Amino acid sequence: AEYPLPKFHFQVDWGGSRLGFTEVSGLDVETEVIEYREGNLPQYHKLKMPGMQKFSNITMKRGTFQGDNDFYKWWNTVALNTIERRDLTISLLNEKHEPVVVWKVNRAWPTKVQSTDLKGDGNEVAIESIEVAHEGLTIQNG
Amino acid sequence: AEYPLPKFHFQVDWGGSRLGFTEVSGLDVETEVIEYREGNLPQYHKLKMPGMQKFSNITMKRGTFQGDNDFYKWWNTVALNTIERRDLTISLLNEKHEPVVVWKVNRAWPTKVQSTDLKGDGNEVAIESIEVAHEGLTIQNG
Amino acid sequence: AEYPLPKFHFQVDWGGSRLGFTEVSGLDVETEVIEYREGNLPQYHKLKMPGMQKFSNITMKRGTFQGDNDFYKWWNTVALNTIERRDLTISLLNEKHEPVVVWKVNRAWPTKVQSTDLKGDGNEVAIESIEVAHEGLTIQNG
Amino acid sequence: SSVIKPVLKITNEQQNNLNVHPTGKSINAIRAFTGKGTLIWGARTLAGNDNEWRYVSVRRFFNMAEESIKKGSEPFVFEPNDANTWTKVKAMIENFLTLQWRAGALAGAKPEQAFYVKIGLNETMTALDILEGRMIVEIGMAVVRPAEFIILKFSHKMQ
Amino acid sequence: SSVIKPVLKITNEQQNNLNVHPTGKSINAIRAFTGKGTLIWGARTLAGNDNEWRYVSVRRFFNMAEESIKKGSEPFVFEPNDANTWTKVKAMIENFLTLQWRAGALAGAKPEQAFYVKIGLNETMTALDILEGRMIVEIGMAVVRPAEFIILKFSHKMQ
Amino acid sequence: IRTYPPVSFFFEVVFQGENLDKDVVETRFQSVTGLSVDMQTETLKEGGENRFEHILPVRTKYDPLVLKRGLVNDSQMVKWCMDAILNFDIRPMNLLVRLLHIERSSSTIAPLMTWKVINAWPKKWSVSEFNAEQNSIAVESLELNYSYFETLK
Amino acid sequence: IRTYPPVSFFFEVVFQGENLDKDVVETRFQSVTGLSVDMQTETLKEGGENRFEHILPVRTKYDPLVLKRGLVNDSQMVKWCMDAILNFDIRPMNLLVRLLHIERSSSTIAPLMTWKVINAWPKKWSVSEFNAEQNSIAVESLELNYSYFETLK
Amino acid sequence: IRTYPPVSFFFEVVFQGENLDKDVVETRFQSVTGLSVDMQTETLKEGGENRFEHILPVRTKYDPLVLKRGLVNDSQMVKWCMDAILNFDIRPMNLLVRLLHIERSSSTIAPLMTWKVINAWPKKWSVSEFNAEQNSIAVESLELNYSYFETLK
Repeated sequence: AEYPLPKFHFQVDWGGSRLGFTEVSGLDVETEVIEYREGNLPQYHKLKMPGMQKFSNITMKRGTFQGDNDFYKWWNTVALNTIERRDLTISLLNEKHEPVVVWKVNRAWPTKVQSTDLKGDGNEVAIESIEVAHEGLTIQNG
Repeated sequence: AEYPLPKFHFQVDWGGSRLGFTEVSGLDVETEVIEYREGNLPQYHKLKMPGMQKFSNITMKRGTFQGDNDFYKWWNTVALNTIERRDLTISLLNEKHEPVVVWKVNRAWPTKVQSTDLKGDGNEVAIESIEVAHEGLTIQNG
Repeated sequence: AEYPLPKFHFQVDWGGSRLGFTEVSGLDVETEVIEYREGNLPQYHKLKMPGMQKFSNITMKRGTFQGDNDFYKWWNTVALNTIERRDLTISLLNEKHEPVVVWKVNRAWPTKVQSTDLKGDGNEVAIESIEVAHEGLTIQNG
Repeated sequence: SSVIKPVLKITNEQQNNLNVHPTGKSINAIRAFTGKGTLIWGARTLAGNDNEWRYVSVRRFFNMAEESIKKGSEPFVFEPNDANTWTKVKAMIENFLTLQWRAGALAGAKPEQAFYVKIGLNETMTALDILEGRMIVEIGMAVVRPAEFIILKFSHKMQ
Repeated sequence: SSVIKPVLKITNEQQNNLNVHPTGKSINAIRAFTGKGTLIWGARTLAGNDNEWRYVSVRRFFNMAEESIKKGSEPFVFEPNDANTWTKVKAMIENFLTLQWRAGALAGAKPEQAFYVKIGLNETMTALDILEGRMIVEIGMAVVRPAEFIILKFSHKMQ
Repeated sequence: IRTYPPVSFFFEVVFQGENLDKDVVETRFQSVTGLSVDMQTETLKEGGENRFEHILPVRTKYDPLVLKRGLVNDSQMVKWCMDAILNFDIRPMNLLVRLLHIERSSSTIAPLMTWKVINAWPKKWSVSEFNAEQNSIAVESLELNYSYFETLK
Repeated sequence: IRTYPPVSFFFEVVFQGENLDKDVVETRFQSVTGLSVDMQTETLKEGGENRFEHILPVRTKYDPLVLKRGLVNDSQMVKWCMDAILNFDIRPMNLLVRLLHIERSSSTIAPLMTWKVINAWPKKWSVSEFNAEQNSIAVESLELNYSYFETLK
Repeated sequence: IRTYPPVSFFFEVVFQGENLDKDVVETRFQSVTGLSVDMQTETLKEGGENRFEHILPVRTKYDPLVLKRGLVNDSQMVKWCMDAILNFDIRPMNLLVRLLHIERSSSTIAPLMTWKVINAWPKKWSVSEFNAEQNSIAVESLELNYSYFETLK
């Protein structure tokens, strides 16, 4: 067609009871650059070549409901250097409620859990957040 | 004439299926400066002389459509230190849809691919972006 | 009189085809300070004395017209450590279109050339810019 | 390699009529040199009087460059015949020739001194040509040529 | 895809009589190119001498446009034969052709340079066609055509 | 009369040897150093002269020559070095070291300075550390002994 | 003709020994270094020749080989080393050091460079400091003596 | 087959001695180091063989063991050390050094690695500087000699 897609209809599968979230970020892939030059090159700028890869962490937010303490449980699964690891899948849906773009995350485990702030005059809900480390990510469109 | 040109009508050739983009930046050329002074100069400030050259990376944005996964494919072409390299050509057009200023980029290859953010109340489209390394650039006006 | 002058009527002579520019900056002269104190001075703060001089770079902007590629040509005049050097003269005029304040710049040569950004919804013109190194500057008022 | 010997011995007075001849039909010689072995001596073609195509290396280089340009340009067949395709093919050709200049194959201190590439309406093509499906590109290249003779001169220095 | 090889090898001197021939009965060729694989070479129809219908893409585009216009116009059958229905159908056709111009399929910098649509009494219809239940619409469209041959001139540059 | 000094990053090395002067990869180096000479002396004191002593010349010493490249997996030069090192069979060579510039009268690449290095033979060979966690290039380094160097005047 | 140099972080070590060449954990190392050779010489001065002195070859020296891993609690290699060290019973081995790359003609992992290391036997063994206040990994380091190394041409 | 290496900050020290193995404060240390062994050799050159020299084993050397704590004002261990140092009366002991981990089959703390250190006796004792202007802890450090160490296989 000739029309783009929006970002207000998605889904996350993380091994919990609720698939709804308010914010999803940190989807990025990067590669390093190596520079090189020899003495007699008629070119005075350096040459470039691919190096190692690097992935960023994942940050997700959600509102707080009564009777739901999954973030703390997963974080507290930690032992000296061991922890439960999970496969994380994030999808993008259309108007028939089917997927369109999929991000696949291998061997995720949480590194930070942040609770809410309390203000007396605050007319806002209670927001908790988590940060996730993971080895590698993939992108599937179509 | 006596009237300048605008920046809202262009085209990019990069080896993909779509030539349309939303943002184009990073077109810049730089040279280094070397300073020198001898002891008995009646001048107390240093002398300057040209040095080596330096080029910046290229950043381009685009909206996300269904069935188009070219950015990830090109990025994933990488091997240990090898990758597919391409010739990138960016042009500026007039009212008859012909070119006016051309930027020519040698041996481009991608270094970073950034996916979108997801917000439930967001009334905005999904924007992906790429960053490109390249040896040298050229400018042709006329 | 008792009235000051404005900054919206000037002229630049740089060895090109067009004398009109949109922005002119970087006119500044500086000197270093050396501090000194001996042990038995009834004064506990240090003494000051003049040192070496320092000049800043020059930055100029202009709109992009069809058939004009002087900035890139002058920049591309560079060779290993040689380049064409020019005398740059900037003036301030009055209402009869005559000069009033003159800045004289010796042995200028360009160090950076920056091209425009492209935005589809942008209702603005295409702006290129240059940065110039130079040994010394002078000021003539009257 | 793996050679014992030439069957005939060729001298300088005989190669004088093998390297240069009124017909231009040059013949290259295989000769043995003491302490070195059997070497190839002479690098001239059968058109030895031609001011452009005397030497083997010049023609082999031109053939290599032309076939690689051909391979690079082939993906543009069946494209719309408009300014955008002309720009695309011109950029490809300049990038290839720049890579070749960098390797030391072309003469000159800067790319602008080594080659030029041109295409355009009423520059290389004509109006009618556009109506049929033809593109015309003009390319020029600068190369270098080898030296064959070294002359030594001796004298008595005053003590 | 999923192809090993053509059974016959076709050269340029043989395709010379396959692409252009006095009868117009063009034949397209499947050829292997080194480093690329097996490609389709030639996009001409069996009417290869026709100044309008040489190329496959032009006829396929015309077929697509005509069937979509047909589908869009069908809901207007059995309507009163008056100026209001003529206006409705004209507006539908112009909107479709405008969407097609926007996609880049039609030539021209503005819609008015790409197509025209006309209907009216004593313009396209005589009253005879009106009374018996006929409507006549005249449509014109501008398209572009591909280039097939790319030529090169190589020369030496004065040092 | 000079106003601007020369630049150090445009240079070349040539091996006037077995057949290495025509091999392109044998002229491309990332770094060259070691071109310096020193005079060694002794001190003599004279009785009665308390204002200064005498410095007497003794001998001359030269520094080793050091070259650095990215690793080349098949090199004739390295075969020459390893033949010297493993089989105790040395055959010294001559070298040229050039500092280059652009001359125009259009433009051309030409030598600016040239040194002749006489009777060089292998001294040391090394390769950099392999590390699983760093972005680096395999770099090889060669060090050579020689008799002396001279300016090609 | 080469345009880009090789990368240093993709490598391997093989023990051509008792039965260690088939044990997977015996090929995985965090760091390998020590592959360098040096020629040692003496200086002779000739009377009457004041322009240079003579450098005469004497002998050849090699560096020890150093390996670093995260600690493996049960290793046959470490049993071999501790048998050499505690019971003064040594049995030298041969080693291969490989630098790897990707070759394609689809793709495959293949050796790029290979060195043979002859007659290696244990020299030193160590483990890193234990500290209650730092985030660190237990790292063990082994150092070996050998006779010489050669390129597998 | 291992995928993740062990961690260094969870460890313990045990004194198999007079009655110190049951005293809780005698097992808590801030830092432990010094567990490394080295083989010392000599070099022999053979005439006619110019490709390598012979390395011959000579003896074995061990590093001292270093312990660091916050200052304990009444310690039986320090009484043992000061009896050795002031009255020249030494009585060597045996030690264990343990590296710990979590095992589960719920979970439990268990030893992962153990070394036996044989015939240890005091070498050095020190306390850190007192400074009126710094936020610091009084830290005491002990260094010990021993004969050798072994793995508790």
